[PDB]
Amino acid sequence: FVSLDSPSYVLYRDRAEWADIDPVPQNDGPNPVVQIIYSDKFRDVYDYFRAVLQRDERSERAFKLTRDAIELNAANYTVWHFRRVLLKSLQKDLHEEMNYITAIIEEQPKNYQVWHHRRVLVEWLRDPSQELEFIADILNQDAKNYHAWQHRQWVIQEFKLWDNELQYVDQLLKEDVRNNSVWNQRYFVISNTTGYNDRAVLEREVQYTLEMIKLVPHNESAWNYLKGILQDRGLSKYPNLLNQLLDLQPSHSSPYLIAFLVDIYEDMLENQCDNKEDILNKALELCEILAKEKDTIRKEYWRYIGRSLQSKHST
Amino acid sequence: SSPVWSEPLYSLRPEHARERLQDDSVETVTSIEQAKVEEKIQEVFSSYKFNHLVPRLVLQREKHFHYLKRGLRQLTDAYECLDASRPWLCYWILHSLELLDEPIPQIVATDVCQFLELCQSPEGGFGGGPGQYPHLAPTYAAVNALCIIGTEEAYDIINREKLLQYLYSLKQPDGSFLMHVGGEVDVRSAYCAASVASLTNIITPDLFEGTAEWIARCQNWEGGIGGVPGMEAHGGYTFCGLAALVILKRERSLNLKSLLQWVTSRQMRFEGGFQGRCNKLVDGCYSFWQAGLLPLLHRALHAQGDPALSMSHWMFHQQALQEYILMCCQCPAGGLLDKPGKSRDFYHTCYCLSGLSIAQHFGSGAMLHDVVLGVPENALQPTHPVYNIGPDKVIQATTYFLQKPVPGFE
Amino acid sequence: DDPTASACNIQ
Ligand SMILES: CC(C)=CCC/C(C)=C/CC/C(C)=C/CONC(=O)CP(=O)(O)O
Ligand SMILES: OC[C@H]1O[C@@](CO)(O[C@H]2O[C@H](CO)[C@@H](O)[C@H](O)[C@H]2O)[C@@H](O)[C@@H]1O
Ligand SMILES: [Zn+2]
Repeated sequence: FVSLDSPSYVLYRDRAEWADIDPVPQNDGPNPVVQIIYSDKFRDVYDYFRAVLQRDERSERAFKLTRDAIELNAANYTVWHFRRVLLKSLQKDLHEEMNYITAIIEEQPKNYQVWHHRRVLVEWLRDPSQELEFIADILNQDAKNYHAWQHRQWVIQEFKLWDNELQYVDQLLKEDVRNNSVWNQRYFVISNTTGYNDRAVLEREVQYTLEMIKLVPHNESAWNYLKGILQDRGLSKYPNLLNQLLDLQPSHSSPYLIAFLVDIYEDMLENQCDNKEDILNKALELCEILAKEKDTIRKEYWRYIGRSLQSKHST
Repeated sequence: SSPVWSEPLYSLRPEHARERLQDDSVETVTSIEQAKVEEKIQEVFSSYKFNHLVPRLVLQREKHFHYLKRGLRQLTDAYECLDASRPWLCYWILHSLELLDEPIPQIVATDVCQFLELCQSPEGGFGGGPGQYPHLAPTYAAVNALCIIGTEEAYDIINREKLLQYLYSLKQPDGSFLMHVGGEVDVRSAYCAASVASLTNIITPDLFEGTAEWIARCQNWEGGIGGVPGMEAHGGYTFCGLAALVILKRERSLNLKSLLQWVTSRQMRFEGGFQGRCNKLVDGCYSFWQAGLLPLLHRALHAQGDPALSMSHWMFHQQALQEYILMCCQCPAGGLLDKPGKSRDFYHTCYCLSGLSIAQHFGSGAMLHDVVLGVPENALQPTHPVYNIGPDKVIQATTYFLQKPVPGFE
Repeated sequence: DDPTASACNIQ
């Protein structure tokens, strides 16, 4: 009806339709700590919210009141819980509520309560039809919104909406190939559809990733994805990859490539590789290069890897 | 060596300039934002160098103390957005004061106890304020705050019987926990529950059945841990995941190798601080969420008999993190922050200081090695990597509650 | 203090 910032807004303590219920002040104790000096409007709404909550009044007026309480503090999870109790008790139109939460999330996209409220509505309606488009709009404003990606994964998995997500992933990677949230979504989509055991799929992914690396050699996300899709079987199980990286080293001796080589050498040594002494020597030389020159911020980690390699394969 | 009045800094070495971002001539929103932060940070770093004269860095203790002392009693309406997180304000401020070794007057301590008692729900747990429904986040904060105070008065505020019933009321069959009744699920809940249950001695054999396995499912291809299975690795959720597993003595459920490589990769080569996830920006609060993972990993690997572990340093650049916090995260008016350009807040004051303490103090077995950058007075009190309250406070609380039975259980 | 604009909400 009337918003908190509307010119005709009236405090609840002045509304005739609310005269029959006494407001319930917040008791912070006689000697308050972390006491927030609330605005008159904030305190007014919450004094009445506390009253309807204490009385457990399942009314239309209580329902409208939660809207103002939410505008004042959308992170108040108690208000959201009560609003959901009212939605059910009053048999409110859930599609209208969906339009409401849509506007709320647009305004406060990094809030936990608003995304959970939306999920509950989608669960109640068993209707995901508006989700992918809505989330896409949120991601168009902040492509790395964690809550948005999490809600997107839930919807896709719960309602089996996998068909167009890889295409969505590809579009966002074109926009910003450094978007780690998108590489994560890529893994999410593939592992849950075809899987990575299909060698044709794995080769396609390794090729795609290597192409992205050649285009943007210092983009850590692509390097991490490459390791991510190969690590469980073991980096040493892919002999051609070592050679290719070794050829690109003289022109792209980035800390990512060098670290990847150490990771390969580590796995090789763990699998009874041939020329163990030579591989160990090469790995230790790279750990030193990383610790002293190429990746000094991680000197302690690289020194540890060097000691670890020696404790496991010196003989 | 150099005179006591000049202390060379890692971030000021001439070769440090080589650590600036290399965008490969391919600009995207990500690189543009990263470059902007690096440009500002270089300006800050340069302001602490006067050719070969590099004065010792100073933690502005007194300014931080006055900011905290005021906040513990009153807050402006700028904090209305945190009206459902009052126990967090208590914890953030009390822990900051604790790190700074600033005494908590008995009167103030009793007032905090009384306030948290008002936030405690009759169904168990604590809410964000008086009369609010209980929620695991403020429950975690309230218990930590009461343990920092550490008096029998504070300990006894906690209704242990209802607290355990409350945790049961949130437990899901897949091992996860709801943050609150009818609320969301993510790794934060497992940690909040494990933290308060272990400190107050209310853990039962079945309380955490399946929890360790659920947390392991949250570790992803990156090596870090996401909020729920399938999600992107994030420092906040990774700290929660590993810390919870440490409490449950199930750290081995994770691939510690990939986790270690992931967190160490989160320290920014140029800024020195940590980012929360790959390809995002540095932020002072990750000084705790991310760097705090190293002491946990050290302990975990040491329990496994790792012969290669250091006996003097954590596996991150302790000096560079201290440089980032001291030069870039202090508000001249008191309080700490995310990064230059951002305003101070109690949350960042808490974690920037917690991270600084972790960076200054190494401990493992009987070995203790301190690295306090700047003037000696910069040394903070130590913090426990699992609970993020003083180790003395953890021992005192755990000992006190271990004297009580697990509510209605044997 | 601008906790309202910060993206570091943990609750
Ligand atoms: C004990 C608790 C409650 C731990 C949680 C700690 C953190 C830091 C959780 C973060 C949750 C999260 C990923 C929120 C999404 O919004 N935050 C960001 O986007 C910040 P960034 O850019 O640094 O990822
Ligand atoms: O960091 C990889 C490491 O995490 C585990 C869980 O402990 O699995 C995660 O990563 C796999 C990709 O490497 C995903 O298939 C899996 O779903 C995810 O939980 C370990 O199995 C793995 O070694
Ligand atoms: Zn932060």
